[PDB]
Amino acid sequence: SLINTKIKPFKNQAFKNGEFIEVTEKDTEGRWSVFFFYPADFTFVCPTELGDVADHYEELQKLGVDVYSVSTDTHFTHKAFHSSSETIAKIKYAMIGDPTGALTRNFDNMREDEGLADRATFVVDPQGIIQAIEVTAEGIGRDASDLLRKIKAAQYVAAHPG
Amino acid sequence: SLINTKIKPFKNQAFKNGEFIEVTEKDTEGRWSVFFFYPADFTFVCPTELGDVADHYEELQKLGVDVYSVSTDTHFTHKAFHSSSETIAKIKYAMIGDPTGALTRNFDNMREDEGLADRATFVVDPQGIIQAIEVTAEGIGRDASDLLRKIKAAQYVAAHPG
Amino acid sequence: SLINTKIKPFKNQAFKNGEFIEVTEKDTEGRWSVFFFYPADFTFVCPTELGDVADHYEELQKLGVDVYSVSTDTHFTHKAFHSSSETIAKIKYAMIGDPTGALTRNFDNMREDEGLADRATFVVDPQGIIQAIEVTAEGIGRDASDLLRKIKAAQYVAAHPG
Amino acid sequence: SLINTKIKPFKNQAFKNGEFIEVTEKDTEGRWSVFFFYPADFTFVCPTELGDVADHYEELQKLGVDVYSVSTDTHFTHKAFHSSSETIAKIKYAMIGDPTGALTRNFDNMREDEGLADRATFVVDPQGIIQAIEVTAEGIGRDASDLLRKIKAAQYVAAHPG
Amino acid sequence: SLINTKIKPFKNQAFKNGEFIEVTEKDTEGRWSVFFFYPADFTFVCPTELGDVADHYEELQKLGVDVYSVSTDTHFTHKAFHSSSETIAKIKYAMIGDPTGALTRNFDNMREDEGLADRATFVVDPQGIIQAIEVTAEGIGRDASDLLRKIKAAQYVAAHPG
Amino acid sequence: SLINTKIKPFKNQAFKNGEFIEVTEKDTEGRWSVFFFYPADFTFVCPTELGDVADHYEELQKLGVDVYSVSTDTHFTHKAFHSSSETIAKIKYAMIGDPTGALTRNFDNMREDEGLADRATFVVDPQGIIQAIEVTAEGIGRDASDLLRKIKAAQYVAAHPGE
Amino acid sequence: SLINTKIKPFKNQAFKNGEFIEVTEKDTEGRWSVFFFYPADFTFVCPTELGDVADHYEELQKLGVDVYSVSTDTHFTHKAFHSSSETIAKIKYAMIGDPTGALTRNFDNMREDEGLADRATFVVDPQGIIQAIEVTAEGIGRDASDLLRKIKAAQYVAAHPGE
Amino acid sequence: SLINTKIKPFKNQAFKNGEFIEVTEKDTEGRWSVFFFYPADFTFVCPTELGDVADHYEELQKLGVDVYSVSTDTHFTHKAFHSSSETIAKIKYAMIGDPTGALTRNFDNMREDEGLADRATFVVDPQGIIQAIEVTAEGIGRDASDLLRKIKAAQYVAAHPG
Amino acid sequence: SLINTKIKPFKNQAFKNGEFIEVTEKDTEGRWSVFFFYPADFTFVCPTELGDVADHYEELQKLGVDVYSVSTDTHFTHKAFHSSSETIAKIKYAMIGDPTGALTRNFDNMREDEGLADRATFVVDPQGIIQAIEVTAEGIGRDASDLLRKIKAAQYVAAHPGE
Amino acid sequence: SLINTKIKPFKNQAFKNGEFIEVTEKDTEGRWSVFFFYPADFTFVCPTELGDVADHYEELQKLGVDVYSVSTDTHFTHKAFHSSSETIAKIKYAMIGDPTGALTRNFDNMREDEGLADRATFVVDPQGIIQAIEVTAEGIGRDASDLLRKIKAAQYVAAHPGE
Ligand SMILES: [K+]
Ligand SMILES: [K+]
Ligand SMILES: [K+]
Ligand SMILES: [K+]
Ligand SMILES: [K+]
Ligand SMILES: [K+]
Ligand SMILES: [K+]
Ligand SMILES: [K+]
Repeated sequence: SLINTKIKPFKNQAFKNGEFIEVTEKDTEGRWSVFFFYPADFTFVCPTELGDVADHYEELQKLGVDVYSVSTDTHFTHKAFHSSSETIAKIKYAMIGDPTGALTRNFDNMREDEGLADRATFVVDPQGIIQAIEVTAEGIGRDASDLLRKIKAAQYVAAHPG
Repeated sequence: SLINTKIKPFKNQAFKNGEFIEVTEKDTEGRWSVFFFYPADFTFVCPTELGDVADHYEELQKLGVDVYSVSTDTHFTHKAFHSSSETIAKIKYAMIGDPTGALTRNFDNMREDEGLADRATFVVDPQGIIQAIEVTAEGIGRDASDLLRKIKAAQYVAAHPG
Repeated sequence: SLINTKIKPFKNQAFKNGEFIEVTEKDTEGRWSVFFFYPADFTFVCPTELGDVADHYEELQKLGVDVYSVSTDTHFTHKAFHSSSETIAKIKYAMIGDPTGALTRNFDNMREDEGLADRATFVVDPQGIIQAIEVTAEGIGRDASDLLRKIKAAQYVAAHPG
Repeated sequence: SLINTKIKPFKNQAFKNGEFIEVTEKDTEGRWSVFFFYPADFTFVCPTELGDVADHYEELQKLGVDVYSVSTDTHFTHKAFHSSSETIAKIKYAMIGDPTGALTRNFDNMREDEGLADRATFVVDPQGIIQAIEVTAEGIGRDASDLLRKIKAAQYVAAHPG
Repeated sequence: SLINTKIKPFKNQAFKNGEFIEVTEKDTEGRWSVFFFYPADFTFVCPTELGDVADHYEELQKLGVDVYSVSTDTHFTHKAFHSSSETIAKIKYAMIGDPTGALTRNFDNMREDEGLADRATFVVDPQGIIQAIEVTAEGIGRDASDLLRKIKAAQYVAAHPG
Repeated sequence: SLINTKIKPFKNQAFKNGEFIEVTEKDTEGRWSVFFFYPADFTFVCPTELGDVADHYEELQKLGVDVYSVSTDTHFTHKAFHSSSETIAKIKYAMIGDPTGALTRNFDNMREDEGLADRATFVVDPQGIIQAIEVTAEGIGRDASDLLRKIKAAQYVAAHPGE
Repeated sequence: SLINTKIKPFKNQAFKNGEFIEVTEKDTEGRWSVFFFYPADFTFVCPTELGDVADHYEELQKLGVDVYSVSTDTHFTHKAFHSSSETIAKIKYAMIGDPTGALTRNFDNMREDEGLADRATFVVDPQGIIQAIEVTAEGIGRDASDLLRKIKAAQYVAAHPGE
Repeated sequence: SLINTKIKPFKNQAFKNGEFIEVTEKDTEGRWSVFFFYPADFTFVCPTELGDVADHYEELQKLGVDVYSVSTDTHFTHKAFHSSSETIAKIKYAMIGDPTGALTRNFDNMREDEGLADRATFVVDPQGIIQAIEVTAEGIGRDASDLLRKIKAAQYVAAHPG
Repeated sequence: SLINTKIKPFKNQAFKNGEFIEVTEKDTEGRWSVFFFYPADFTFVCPTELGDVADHYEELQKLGVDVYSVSTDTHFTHKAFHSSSETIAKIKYAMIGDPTGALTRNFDNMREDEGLADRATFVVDPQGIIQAIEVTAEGIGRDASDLLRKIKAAQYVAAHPGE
Repeated sequence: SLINTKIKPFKNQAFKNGEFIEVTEKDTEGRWSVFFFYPADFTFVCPTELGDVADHYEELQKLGVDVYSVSTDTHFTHKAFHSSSETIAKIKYAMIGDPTGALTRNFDNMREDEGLADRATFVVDPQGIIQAIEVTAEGIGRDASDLLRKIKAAQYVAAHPGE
């Protein structure tokens, strides 16, 4: 698995709070990052997973943990989605667009048959190291509370080596 | 270029008139087909390049021509789009979603560095042989008026050789 | 990721209830199997992870779920470990020894520079399709309760498609 | 396709207004250039596709656009041709001879099985970046009228971005 | 050299006495053939060489010897040339067009830099065997009388082996 | 065979008298080393081979010989075994853990289909040259005394060239 | 190592009891064989090893063990060697000549820079499986007694799986 | 063909006027050289070709033209042949022996299945550029007079470009 | 060396007593053949080697031995040489022309930088097996008598195995 | 063939006059050398060839020619062979042992399926250039007289270019 590997550089357009920004691997340096991949915007799956994460975003920011949602949709497309479903509107974190699929493949998370990302979550430490990975098949939901638990523990071991 | 080639096989999801269908190379069928590629849904140029084609779509069945718009967004993404712009609401032809980019690359029409299709239009005759090609950079619109041009008598030469 | 792939073949020896047995992919066919990897036996990191899973074993067996713990240690070491830690003594599921590291490499779960497996968990359905993956660096525990959640969830989707 | 690429270097002989010159990629110059490809000289469709372009040539310097017709015949062959058809006599732009087919293949525009160029027209801006492409099978003529189309404001977007 | 090798198959369009025909390698079977390559039609070199051959064409036909002029020009192009210079008008033999260069390269006679054939003459016997080759640089003329001399001698040895 | 070759570099974790150590080829320079391989800790075979070596360890240390027992188990596993067993508690020499098999593989001594080392012993001189190799299938024990003999000889020839 | 492997096929000439014979792998089947390699005949770096083995030879023989000495010399050289030394003269088991080095390479026991075999001993059971290997540098003698031991041990385990 | 290429390097022994000498490409530099290949010495085909060339030797020397006959025979055989046939005795030019066939293979003039040179003639200018090639099957003689014609012709063009 | 190998197939043109013949390996089957190589015809070295062979040819033909002289010249050239020379006019055996060098190259006997054969002689038995090879630099003549001796021996051993 | 080539470098052990020595290519420089290969010592397919060469040895010696016999046996085997046969006992030139077969392969003179050298003789001039080669199958003896002849002939041509 990619556990304990360094994420590789990337440059994508993303959507974060009414504006279009650019995220690259430098921006993740010095920070804790959570990459939340999902297959696609505007799908009939209830977006609860992206929103569930939104709910913990204030505590995540408080812990110095940044968040990035990712789909092979364009960033233009994330916006429409953010401003259309009330649940999706709770997102204040960056919503990265990866239409080239480059980011998704960097994390070896592509459903190569469908051109969409698998439902995977990655926890990356300040050094660019992947410290926790979770991937699930369509229908198996990710509970943001457990992600958070891993994250505090992850942060802890960096600080208390034993 | 692909002028005069037989189109290659494909299976993409698409949206047509309220709910979702499949398109394959055979659905093109013994008909004249128009593949109208465009970069992406929801961007800010309002694209009724697409809408003009829609306006002229009724007249496009004319001849037994199907019109297929194509972008690297998903079909989920195209509908959401048919519902946001009234100008886009005008579309009665198939909006094909090509998330894997395979359809786009079949027509050698991918902006590989962006993961989006280029502004290219293709005219395909009933045995699937491409009879006309037009490609432009963004900002240079395509007129359906004589996109309609001239399918022509492409018609004719094909039914009155020379 | 290995998501949605069918697991590969293996034949390994294991300690399960006081006895040495052999395990193969065939023993998993038709059942839900959970493959729980860990670095090594007799280490000083507490097997709270393994015992927690054992506590829920009564419960995994109800859903028709098999549990296989895996380390690059021998089944012999597993027999020994099962007799020294009271937390480990509780294990009623199979402890697979993968001294050749082949089973571990099957799930691409090897730390090659150490010769030990990563803290990885896999949920495999009766058709041998991996439906869930969870991997963590040491110090970042895997929550057994949450594991159970995913499995029940995995089971629904499987009996009630979308 | 070649949409948006930098043209590759070339040196071909050509005919212009009574006697023979050289064209290289640099003669394109900080100007808008039009490469008008056609199959061959002296065939029997009378081609004033070429002549229309000639008719509209005066207006084509307009903007500082050069017009270059291209076929796999030699420059010797193009002149003989300027002298046989009064309609062809109308041409004041460069008729490039491309016997080696290198110019044609630079624009990926060769009918490899015939050794003739396809009916393709290309618009190149002053730094040599292709901004527009149109290709058709024989029998489907190209209208200079809006070949002139729209060079456009290709002009504009380039001098008024977006 | 290609002396004593069998010519390889080909299919070109050619011009012979007011009409457009097709020549292939089958047509040369059972006959003596002379392939007279030249660089290009409508050049400022005096076409005396093609015409000089015309002068001996009646005797060549009388001896069962066919003739083929060849250039990378199209056959359309040979016509214009045949009906424009009084010297070129003497040709009653086929004037093959090889715009793909395939024939010329079959005889390894291409000026690869210029896309034109070298000034070479080939004598091919009824079995497809090359029996006499002559190639010269621009400006060195081929005297048809000597070609004829070689040809009778060539025909003779086939008949009188010694 | 590997006879008369220089041992290759290695870095392994090990157990030696209650503590974890690192062992590398550099740790062998200038000394006589015995690399004592065995399949695995905690198996059902009685460990007389390891123990027999321990019995002669004192005497080997006088001759300036280091002993490294080696299996593909981890050092963690050696810790456990060293406490749990009878005879192994007698072990005061280094127990090297080779989970990656590189040490074992260095000596061409891996049972690849098993992921375990063969029952093999090697005598290595101060320059890292292997002077004696002994390998046997299970049930055929290695005699520590014969090992010592060979070692004495190895040291002799080495200190008195050409006889 | 070649431990626990089946010997590869061979066809060699040999000196046996005043006579020249052919030996092949088919000739080892069903028997316990000891392949005793040595550098060369007529060295006189001590030929104690060949002679020592000769002394334990019928004890080896009616444990049902055959002994084959092997060097890269010819069988011709072996009879000659057998006729000059009272110690070598004592050898009554087969002395295989391996001029091509094929047997030696079979047991991967060749010193390539010298063109001679190493001081290696191999024990092969009736199934052609190598159960024991002993290799030493020149000067480090091989103990016949320890060989005998190993062979008996090998035979036991082989007839009594689980002790 | 080898037309217009610079000849390759060679060092061969030869018979020239009663003496054995060595010949290299350097001995040709700055001169017009004619390389006359033939199958073999002492054959029964009459060297009328060689003697005819000798008759014109007086004359080749006037134009500053060197003559080198070449066969895969040795210079030794050439000495012998020069003394047996009165027609051959006339040879005052160099008879190069190419026993290794390398010189012959340089001009790609070898009949590989026979180990002999083809009846080939080459005209090389002072800069080492081959300006004329004539090759024939046996029985088809090369005309020396015609050779001379080409050489004079070759010389003009060289002193009066186009 | 090519000693004890089967000659490879060949087809060459040749001169033999005024006529042109083809010679192939098939023409050698069942006979003893001597392939006598030399650099070239018409050179400045006196041809005693070819002539010496001719002198013994009669006698070789009684022993059932065929002689093929070989150079990379053509058969045409051999014709010439056979008439022009002294001693070569004495030649009644086949003079093979090898302009392509395949025969010469068959016997590994080509001076590649010269395009000529080395002064080499080969004795080949009825089964196409080379039994004797002799090669010398210029100035060191090959003695036909010694050739005969060798041939007699070759025939002997061949008709009376194992002495 | 290797005719007219320079010998490749070598370092071998040998038996010489009751003593063991080293011979290398540097030891042939400036002298005429005869490399006399033979299958093996102690065969007794006739050792006439080695003895015959010994008889012509000082005639060879004060033409300034050195003689080196070569077999794939060891030098050890050669002294032994030199002590048993009155005919071999007569050899006073160096007997090179080539256990590795390197010298033999240098002269491309090895019988690979047997591990022994062929009956080949080579003449090397002071510049290390092979001027003469003679190879024969077993049973076809090599004539010492003809060797001597060739050597004198070789030396002449070498000192008198053009005769
Ligand atoms: K996409
Ligand atoms: K292990
Ligand atoms: K052309
Ligand atoms: K010591
Ligand atoms: K040997
Ligand atoms: K030749
Ligand atoms: K006979
Ligand atoms: K030997």
